[PDB]
Amino acid sequence: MFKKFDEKENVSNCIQLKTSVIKGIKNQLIEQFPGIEPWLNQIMPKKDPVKIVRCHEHIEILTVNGELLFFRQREGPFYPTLRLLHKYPFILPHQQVDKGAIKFVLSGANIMCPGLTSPGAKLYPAAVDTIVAIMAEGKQHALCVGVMKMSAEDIEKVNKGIGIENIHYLNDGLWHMKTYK
Amino acid sequence: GDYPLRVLYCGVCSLPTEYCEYMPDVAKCRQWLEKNFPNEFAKLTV
Ligand code: NA
Ligand SMILES: [Zn+2]
Repeated sequence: MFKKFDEKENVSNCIQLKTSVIKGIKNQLIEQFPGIEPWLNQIMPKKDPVKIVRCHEHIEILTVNGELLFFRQREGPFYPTLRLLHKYPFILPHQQVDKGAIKFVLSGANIMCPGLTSPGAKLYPAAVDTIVAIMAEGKQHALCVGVMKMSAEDIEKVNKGIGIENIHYLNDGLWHMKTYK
Repeated sequence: GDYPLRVLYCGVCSLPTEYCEYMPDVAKCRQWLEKNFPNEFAKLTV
């Protein structure tokens, strides 16, 4: 999703905003991710405002105290950044790819079913279009955030084609936009 | 609160230390880590 970002040249095509409809943007995140309600007190404390950041191809990122929390494209669903998912790794359901798949996910590639049906992989029930955290085999922290393009049962039986779309991965353009000031 | 959890991010390539191998210069990564965090050096050494 971030191809025009990773040309270095940070703080270039990104506008930040002050006064936002703050609570009007929270109540959608609890419905998207239910297991987060007891943690937005720390993630988005009411003592600190939120500041939206909009860079092009029509993406906006929610930030508090500089740190990048969620992002979305146009009016689509919110995705947590990996830096935040790392702090609270239970935000998303997990899908675990095998060790051999890391270097491919790390280069922006979508996840094929061989990546999820391998012995080193671990696939869990997930409906189509659900946001998942891409864990790797011998690794503790999420490698990627994706969205099921096929159901977990389809990935098993069909066992080829695109299983999970690669939306945001370690060392991509959003990853290197550390914080905005 | 058990979270937010703290992950050690490498200082040369900015990634979690467990993913420094898949990066171009792991030598540099391994250098910085033992100079910075010796305890998880021995962890990644095993
Ligand atoms: Na748009
Ligand atoms: Zn590194």
